[PDB]
Amino acid sequence: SVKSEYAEAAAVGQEAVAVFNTMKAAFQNGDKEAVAQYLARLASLYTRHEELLNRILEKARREGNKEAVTLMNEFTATFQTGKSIFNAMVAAFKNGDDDSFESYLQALEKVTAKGETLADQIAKAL
Ligand SMILES: Cc1cc(CO)c2ccccc2n1
Repeated sequence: SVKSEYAEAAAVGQEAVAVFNTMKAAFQNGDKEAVAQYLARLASLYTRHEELLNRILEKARREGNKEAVTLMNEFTATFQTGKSIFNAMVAAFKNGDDDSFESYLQALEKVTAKGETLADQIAKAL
């Protein structure tokens, strides 16, 4: 169902969460070789999450589930904020700009934490 597909999507989100927090530790430790690898891993995860989310939204639309569509339209808009900040973080790492990397990192955390109440509301709406 769309609901199982959302639980599948949620798990990918939590995996990216887990990797993100291991990457932060590595960055703080200066282990750039680890950071580079975790940034690759997070890119692949977010790319997969984004695609699963699109499929869920399209299915909610085909189902006529107006409330779930409203919530998913907002949730995906927030996701794209995250993706933009993530991409800026990756560029800061490429550039050696640790000040920008720290900034982007904390912003990506706050953006993600905010969007959590909506993430749970979608689960209940589908
Ligand atoms: C993989 C992933 C998961 C979540 C939520 O857990 C996100 C939230 C905002 C932006 C990007 C995100 N990327």
